[PDB]
Amino acid sequence: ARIAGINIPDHKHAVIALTSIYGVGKTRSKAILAAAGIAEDVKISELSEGQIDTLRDEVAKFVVEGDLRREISMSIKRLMDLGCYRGLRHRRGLPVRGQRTKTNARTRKGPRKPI
Amino acid sequence: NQYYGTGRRKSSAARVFIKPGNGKIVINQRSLEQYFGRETARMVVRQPLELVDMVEKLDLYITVKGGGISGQAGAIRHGITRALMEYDESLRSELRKAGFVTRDARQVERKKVGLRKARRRPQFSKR
Amino acid sequence: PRRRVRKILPDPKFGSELLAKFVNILMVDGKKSTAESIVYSALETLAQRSGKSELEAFEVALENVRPTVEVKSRRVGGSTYQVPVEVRPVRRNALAMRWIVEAARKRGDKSMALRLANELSDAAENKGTAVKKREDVHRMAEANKAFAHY
Amino acid sequence: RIRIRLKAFDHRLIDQATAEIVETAKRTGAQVRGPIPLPTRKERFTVLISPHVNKDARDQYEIRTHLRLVDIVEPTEKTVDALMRLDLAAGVDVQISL
Amino acid sequence: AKQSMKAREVKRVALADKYFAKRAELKAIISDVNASDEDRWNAVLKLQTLPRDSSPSRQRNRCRQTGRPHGFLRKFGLSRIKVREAAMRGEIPGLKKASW
Amino acid sequence: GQKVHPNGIRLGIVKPWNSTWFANTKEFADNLDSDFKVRQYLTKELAKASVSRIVIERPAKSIRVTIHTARPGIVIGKKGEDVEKLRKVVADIAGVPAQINIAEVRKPELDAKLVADSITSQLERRVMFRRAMKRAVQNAMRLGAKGIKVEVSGRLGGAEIARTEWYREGRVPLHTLRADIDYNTSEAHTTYGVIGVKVWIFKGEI
Amino acid sequence: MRDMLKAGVHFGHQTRYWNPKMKPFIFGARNKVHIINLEKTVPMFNEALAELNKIASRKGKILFVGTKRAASEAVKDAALSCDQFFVNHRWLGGMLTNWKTVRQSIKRLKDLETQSQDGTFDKLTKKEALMRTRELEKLENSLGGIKDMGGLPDALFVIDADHEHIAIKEANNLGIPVFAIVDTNSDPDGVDFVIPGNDDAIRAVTLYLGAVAATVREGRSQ
Amino acid sequence: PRSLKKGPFIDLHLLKKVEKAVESGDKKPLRTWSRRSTIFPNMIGLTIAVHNGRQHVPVFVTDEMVGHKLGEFAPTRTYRGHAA
RNA sequence: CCCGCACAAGCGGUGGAGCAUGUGGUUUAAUUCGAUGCAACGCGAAGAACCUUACCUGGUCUUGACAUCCACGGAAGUUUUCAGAGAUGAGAAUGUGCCUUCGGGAACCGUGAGACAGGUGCUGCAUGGCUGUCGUCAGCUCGUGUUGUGAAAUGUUGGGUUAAGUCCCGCAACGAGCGCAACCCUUAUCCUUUGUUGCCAGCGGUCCGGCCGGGAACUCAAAGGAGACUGCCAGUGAUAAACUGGAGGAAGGUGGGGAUGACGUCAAGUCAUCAUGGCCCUUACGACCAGGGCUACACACGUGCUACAAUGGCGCAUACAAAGAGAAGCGACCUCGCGAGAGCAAGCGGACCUCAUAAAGUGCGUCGUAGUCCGGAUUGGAGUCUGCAACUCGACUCCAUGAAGUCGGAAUCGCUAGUAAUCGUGGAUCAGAAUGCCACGGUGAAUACGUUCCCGGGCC
Ligand SMILES: CN(C)[C@@H]1C(=O)C(C(N)=O)=C(O)[C@@]2(O)C(=O)C3=C(O)c4c(O)c(NC(=O)CN5CCCC5)cc(F)c4C[C@H]3C[C@@H]12
Ligand SMILES: [K+]
Ligand SMILES: [K+]
Ligand SMILES: [K+]
Ligand SMILES: [K+]
Ligand SMILES: [K+]
Ligand SMILES: [K+]
Ligand SMILES: [K+]
Ligand SMILES: [K+]
Ligand SMILES: [K+]
Ligand SMILES: [K+]
Ligand SMILES: [K+]
Ligand SMILES: [K+]
Ligand SMILES: [Mg+2]
Ligand SMILES: [Mg+2]
Ligand SMILES: [Mg+2]
Ligand SMILES: [Mg+2]
Ligand SMILES: [Mg+2]
Ligand SMILES: [Mg+2]
Ligand SMILES: [Mg+2]
Ligand SMILES: [Mg+2]
Ligand SMILES: [Mg+2]
Ligand SMILES: [Mg+2]
Ligand SMILES: [Mg+2]
Ligand SMILES: [Mg+2]
Ligand SMILES: [Mg+2]
Ligand SMILES: [Mg+2]
Ligand SMILES: [Mg+2]
Ligand SMILES: [Mg+2]
Ligand SMILES: [Mg+2]
Ligand SMILES: [Mg+2]
Ligand SMILES: [Mg+2]
Ligand SMILES: [Mg+2]
Ligand SMILES: [Mg+2]
Ligand SMILES: [Mg+2]
Ligand SMILES: [Mg+2]
Ligand SMILES: [Mg+2]
Ligand SMILES: [Mg+2]
Ligand SMILES: [Mg+2]
Ligand SMILES: [Mg+2]
Ligand SMILES: [Mg+2]
Ligand SMILES: [Mg+2]
Ligand SMILES: [Mg+2]
Ligand SMILES: [Mg+2]
Ligand SMILES: [Mg+2]
Repeated sequence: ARIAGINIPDHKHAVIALTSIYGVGKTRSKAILAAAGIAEDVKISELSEGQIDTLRDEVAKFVVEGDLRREISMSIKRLMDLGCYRGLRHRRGLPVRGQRTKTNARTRKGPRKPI
Repeated sequence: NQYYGTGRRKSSAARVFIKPGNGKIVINQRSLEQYFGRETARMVVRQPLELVDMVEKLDLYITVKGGGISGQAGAIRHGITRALMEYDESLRSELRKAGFVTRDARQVERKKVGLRKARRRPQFSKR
Repeated sequence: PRRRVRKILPDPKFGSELLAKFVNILMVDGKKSTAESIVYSALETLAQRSGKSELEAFEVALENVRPTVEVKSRRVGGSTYQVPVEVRPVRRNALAMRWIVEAARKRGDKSMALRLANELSDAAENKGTAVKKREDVHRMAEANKAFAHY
Repeated sequence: RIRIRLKAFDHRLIDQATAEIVETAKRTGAQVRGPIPLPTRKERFTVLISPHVNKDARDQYEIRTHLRLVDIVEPTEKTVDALMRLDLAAGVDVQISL
Repeated sequence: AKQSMKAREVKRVALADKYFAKRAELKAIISDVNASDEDRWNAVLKLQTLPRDSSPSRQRNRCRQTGRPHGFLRKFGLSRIKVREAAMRGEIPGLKKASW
Repeated sequence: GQKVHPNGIRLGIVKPWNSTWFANTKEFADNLDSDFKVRQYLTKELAKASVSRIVIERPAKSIRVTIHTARPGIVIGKKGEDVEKLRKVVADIAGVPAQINIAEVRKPELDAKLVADSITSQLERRVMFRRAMKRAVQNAMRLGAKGIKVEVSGRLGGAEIARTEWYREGRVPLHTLRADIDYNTSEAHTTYGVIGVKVWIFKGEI
Repeated sequence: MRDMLKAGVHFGHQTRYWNPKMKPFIFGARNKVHIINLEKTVPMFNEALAELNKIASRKGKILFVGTKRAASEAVKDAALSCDQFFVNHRWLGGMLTNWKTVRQSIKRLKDLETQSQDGTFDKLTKKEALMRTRELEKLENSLGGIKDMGGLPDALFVIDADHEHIAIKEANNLGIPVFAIVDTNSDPDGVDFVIPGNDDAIRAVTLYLGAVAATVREGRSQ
Repeated sequence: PRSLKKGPFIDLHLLKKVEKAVESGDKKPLRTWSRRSTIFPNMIGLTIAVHNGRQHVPVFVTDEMVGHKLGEFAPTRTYRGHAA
C-alpha cells in the first residue's frame, strides 16, 4: 500500500500499481516483481505485508520519487549554470532536442501568446 | 477419377481437385476449419457444393496461394465451381445462376500520381 | 446522379441479407469480422432476453425504428420548404439500421455487443434514442404536413 | 551442362537470339532444355516533367528486361564450337555458365 | 551548374580515388575491436589530417550533362530533365512511357 | 495544352530506339554519357553533312555507330578518309573499338530533322520565316508525305513580341499511335535570340 | 394538246399560291385553281425541244433534275432511255458551281463501286465494310445519275423551278440553259426555256419526259 | 553521440594547441574554429575562443564542461525577442 | 436543353490537440534563390550536419577553380616534414618513364604574358525548350461553293441519338483537317509453346522438407494466339441512328485502370536544369577555404502524422500478400548484447541468395470506462550506428518522464467500388537522414430519390 513514501493503488494489478512510483515504469515494475517473486497480475490488496516489505526492498535499489526528482532538477540546473546550448534552451523554455520552433514547440512554449 | 478446376480472386489462385468421396476438404494440407477461421470464408468455400447438394458426396483436395483470407476463399469457390462443371456439365446453369461461374475481376486499382491512393485526392483549400 | 444508373451476400449464421446490411452499417475500416462478432453477440443476448429468435427479435427492433415519412429540403423560390416524403421500404430499413447503430454507439455500456443488444431491446419496447429519432423525424413530417403536394 | 542466360530490353530480339541458339545446339547433337521464359524485370522511373514546380506533372517510364534460359544438356564438342561462332544480335546480353 | 561547381566534383572524385585505400586502412583500425586504444586514437587523428574531399560522402551526384545537383537518377547518371529529353528521343535503350 | 513527344510515345509501337545496346546498372550511365559524347562530337563535326539520326549499338566490347545522312559522300570522304577520322575519334570518346556505318537518307525533304535543320539554317541566314516554312511543307507534300506540320516559335523577323506560327498540309494524326509520325526539332540562333522549329511528317499508318 | 390535258399539263396550282410572273401562261382561275394556257405552252414546248435537239446534236449533255417523290423514278428512266444524266434525290447545293469538289465524291463512289464488286468489303470487317457499303448507297442516291459525266452539263431539264431553285440558280451562274416545267405557283425568271406546265402529276411528267427523251435521242441519231 | 568504441572526437590542430598551451602555461585565449571538438580534462583552466560564425566567443573551460563539444558554449544565432 | 463527387444521398476527414512539414511574418551577420487565388504553400528539393550551398562572417587568389593558344622550365607520380582553421605556403625524400626519323616530341606539371575564361548577376514582359491551367472539356477550324455592300455567315444550325461535332436523318452546302473513338500498355477467361532457379496431380521412395528419384499434369513464368462486335434474340424507334431487356459468355454495351491533353487562354510558371538576345561584373557580381546560416520563433496560414480509446490497449499463441531492390551492394546462419546493434561469415548481379518478419486478422487471457494498462508530446540519464565530423543540426535504442488531447465553432475537403475507410509492404533520392513522394498488396463499406439550389463547364 505505502511504498517509496506514496500510496500505491490497492485495487490494481501489482505491475500497474508500482508504476504510480515516480521512477518506476513498466520495465522496472516487471523487474521489481520478478525480483520479489510476486506475479504481475496479483492485486496489491491481495499481497501480504511480508510481500509488501519485499517490494519496498526492491524499489529501494532504484532512485525514485524525491531522490529522482532532485537528480533531474540537478541535471537541468547543471546545464542552465553551464550556459551550454541546452542550458539556454531550458532557460528560455524552448525545445532542447533540435525541434522546430517556427511552428509547434507548444509543449515547451505552452499556449499561444497572441500579439 | 479426379476433376480439376483453377479458381482465382484478387491475387489468389486455387487448385481444386474433386474426387467421389464423403465430404473431405483439405486446403494446403489443413482442414477447412483449420485453414479458415472466418465462418464467411468457410461459407464461401462450401457454397458450390451446398447449391448442387454434393457436400458429403465429394472429397476436395485444394491448394491455394496468394491474396488473403477472402481472396483465397473466393478463389477456392471459383475453383470448386469449375471442378464441379468438369465433373458434371449439367450443373453449369445452376452455378451460373448463383454467380459462382464468374471470375470476379475486381482488382486493387493502382495508386496514381497526385492522388493519395487510387482516387483519394489531397485536401483542397480555397486559400 | 444526373444519369440514373451491388447485391449484398446474405449473412453466414442466419442467411439474412438484412442482417448482412446491418453488419455493413456497424462495420468500420473494412473490419467485417469484428462487426460480425458484435452483431452475433448482440443477437444472442437479444434472443436470450426475449425468447424470440435472433432475426425475429431483430425485426421487432426494426419495426419500431423504421420511419414511414421524412422531410426533404426542396427549394421552390424564396425560402426552402421541408416537404414530407414517403420513405421507400429499402430506405426505411437503411435509416432504422443506421439509427440503431448510431444510438448504440452513443450509449454508455461497456462493449458494443452489449450497447447494441440494449438498443435493440430498447427499440423493441419503444425506449431508445433510435426510437426517439424516428419520433423526431415523424413530428417534423407532421409539422410540415401542409407542404405535401410539393 | 551449358547454361545460357539471355537478357535484352526487346523481347523480339531475345526470341530471335534463343531461336538461333536452340537451332545451332539441336543441329550439333545436343539436347536443349528451353527456351525458358524467366520473369521480366520491370524497372520503373517517375520524373517531374516541369523544369520548375508542378509536382503532380510527371512521366512514368519503364525498362523491361526480358530474360530467357537455355540449357544445353550432354553438350557435344561440335555444339560448343558452333555456339561460340554464332553472333547474336547486339542488344542481347549472353551469359554462359558451365 | 556553375563551371566551378562541376570542377569541385571532379576534384572530390579524384581525391577520393587517391586516398581510398589509406582511408579504408585507417577506418579498419578505428573500427577494429582488438586494436590498441593508442592505435585507434592515432588512426582517428590520422583520418582527420587527410583532405576532407577524400571522403566519398562529400560527393554530390550531379547530372552528367548539366551538373544539376537535384533530381538525379543513378541508373542514367542524369537529372530528371535530361532523362526525359533523352528518353523521348529514343536515346535511353529500353526506356519507354509506362502504363499499367 | 502540352503535347507528348511524338517520337517518345511511339517508341515500342512504330518507332525504333536510337540506342539499342543492353547494359546492367553498372555500365548504363557510362554508356549513356559516352553515347552523348559521340552524338555531340559527330553532330558538330558533320554539321554540313545533313545528318538526320545517329544510331548507336554496343556489340560486345565495341561501339557501332550508324550515321543516317542525306549527303553520305561528304561524310565518307575521298576513299573513306573522313569516316576513318570519325572512327578514330569515336573510338577515343567511347574508349572501345569503333565501327562507323553510313546509311543514306534518300529523301531529305521527308526527314523531320533535316527539314528542321534546313529551316533553322535559312532563319540564321535571314530568310523570311514564312517562306522557309511554306517551302518545307510544299517539298514534303510533293515528295509523298501524307502530311506535314511545321511550327516556328520565337522572335520571328526580329519582332520584340515572340509568337508561334505553324503550317500544316495533309494529315498529322498525333493521337494515332500507329501513325508513322517523324518528329524533330531545331534551334536557329539568330541576332535576336533563339527561334525554335518543330517538324512533324506523317508517312502513313503502321 | 388533247393528250397534254389528258396527261394534265393544263391544270396548274391553286390561286392562293400563284406567282404573278406566270400570269401570261394562266388562261383561267377556274374553280379556285389556275389553269395553264396550252396555246402559250405548245409553241414554247417545241422551241425547248428544238434547242434540246441542237444541244444533243452538238453531242453535249442534258441533266434531268427532278427530285420529288413522284418524278424521281421517271427522271431516272427518261435519262437512261435518253442516254443522259439525272438528279432524282436531293440536289447537293454546289453540284455544278462547286463541281471541282463534288467530282471528288464521284471519284469516291467509283472506288467504293469497285470495292463492292471485287469484295475488298469481304476482306474488311463488319463495322468497316458495312460502313463503306452504306457510304456507297448514300453516294449512289445523290450522285448515281451524274457519275459518267466528267464535265459541267450543256443543258438542265428541270421539273418544278420552285423545288430546283438551287439547281437553276447554279445553272444561271455558270451559263447553262434551263428547260424548266414552271408551274403557276413558281418563278419563271431564271429559266431560259420556260415550259408552262403542271410539274407534279406523274402522267404530266411522263409526257414531258418522253418528248425530251425523243428530241435528244433524235439529236443523237443525226 | 559518437560511439564509445571510437573515443571522443577532437581536431588534431586543437589538441596540439592545447598541449602547447598547458606545457607553456600560456593564458592567452586559444583561437579555434573547432566547435565540433570535445572538451578534454587538460583544457580545464584554458580560455578557448570558439568561433560562432562571426566572432570567437571566449569559453573559460571548467571541469563541468568536460565531455561537451566546444560549440555548445558559443551560440550561433542572435535572438532578443520578436517585440524587442 | 445538358453534363461533372457540382449539389443531393452517404461514408470518412480538415477546422480544436500534440507533433511532422511547407509558407507568410518577424528575427538574424546570414536566416540563399524561386513558386503566390482556383492552377503557390510535404511546391523546384527523388532527401541542407560538412559537402550539397547559391547566403553570412572571416581568411585568401587574380589569365584564374573550369577551356584553347604561346613561351619558358619540368615525365607523370609516390613519399614525408613544419606552419596554418583550412585555403595555402615553405620544404625534404623518391622517381626519371612513353613515342622516337635518335631531331624531336606530347603525357601530365608548374611558371610568365593576354586573347580570354568565369557569373545560380539582371530581364520568363526580349526568347527557345519544358510545364501548369481551363479540361480528356467536346470542341476548334479550313478549302471550294453559296449568302451578305461589308464585319461576317453557312458548313458546325435543325429532328433524333451518344461518354463524345458519337452516329443517323434532314439541310446551300460539298468535303477536309486537328480533336472524339480506335490502334498502345495493363487487368479479367481460355488455348498453344517452353519447363528452371518456378510447379507437385499421379507414381516410387522419405529423415516429413518438392526433401530425393522422377512427372510436365496443375499453379506460375512469358512469348504467340483466341475472345466482346450491340455479334445474337426480343421489344422500342422515323422501314434510322440508337435505346431497354434477354441469352450465351471469364467478361456486355467505352468490361476495369492507365497512357494519350485539339485550336487556343492566363505577357501563367521556369534566364537557378539547360540553352539563348540584350544588359551588367571582371585583382570581382569570378575563384578557393574554415566556421556559421538555410533548422531562427511573440505569431498567422496551408498540407500531413499521431491520438483522444473497449469495433480498443497490453500479453501470449497463430494464419493469409503483392510489388520491388541489391556489388564501395543486399547480407543469412551462428555467437554476443535488454535493445539500437556488434563480431564472425554463407549465399546472391538473383523465379535460386539476401533485404524479409506482412499487418490488420484469428484464438486465449487481462484491463473495465478511468485522463485510464487511453495518448506518447516533452524532458533527464545512458547508448548504437553512419560519417573526417552528429554542439548549432542526424536517425535509432534502452531506462526514466508521461504534456495536450474526452472526437474538435463558423466554415470546409475527399470519395460512386475492390472505391472510400483501414492495415501493413516496397522503391527512388540517399554515407546517414520520411509522418513526404512514388508504388504494392490485405481487409473492405455506405449511398445516389433526384437536378431546385451552390461551383465549373457544354450547346441553341
Ligand atoms: C501572380 N501575380 C502577382 C500577377 C497575376 O496574378 C497574373 C495573372 N495573369 O493572374 C500575372 O500575369 C502575373 O503573374 C505576371 O506574370 C505579371 C507579369 O508578368 C508582369 C510583367 O512581367 C511586367 N513587366 C514589365 O513591365 C517589365 N518592364 C518593361 C520596362 C521595364 C520593366 C509588368 C507587369 F505589370 C506584369 C504583371 C504581373 C502580374 C502577376
Ligand atoms: K511511474
Ligand atoms: K530547430
Ligand atoms: K516560355
Ligand atoms: K467558307
Ligand atoms: K539571359
Ligand atoms: K551548416
Ligand atoms: K506529416
Ligand atoms: K492539419
Ligand atoms: K498512460
Ligand atoms: K547534427
Ligand atoms: K479535426
Ligand atoms: K540514406
Ligand atoms: Mg529536426
Ligand atoms: Mg490499398
Ligand atoms: Mg503533394
Ligand atoms: Mg530483381
Ligand atoms: Mg554554365
Ligand atoms: Mg550527399
Ligand atoms: Mg547521451
Ligand atoms: Mg453532400
Ligand atoms: Mg489542427
Ligand atoms: Mg523562402
Ligand atoms: Mg516570377
Ligand atoms: Mg531569379
Ligand atoms: Mg492572377
Ligand atoms: Mg552548408
Ligand atoms: Mg597543421
Ligand atoms: Mg549571362
Ligand atoms: Mg510567361
Ligand atoms: Mg462551334
Ligand atoms: Mg468527329
Ligand atoms: Mg497476352
Ligand atoms: Mg446481358
Ligand atoms: Mg483517344
Ligand atoms: Mg509574368
Ligand atoms: Mg562551407
Ligand atoms: Mg528550408
Ligand atoms: Mg499506452
Ligand atoms: Mg533502397
Ligand atoms: Mg525492409
Ligand atoms: Mg490480436
Ligand atoms: Mg466519377
Ligand atoms: Mg500507409
Ligand atoms: Mg455537345
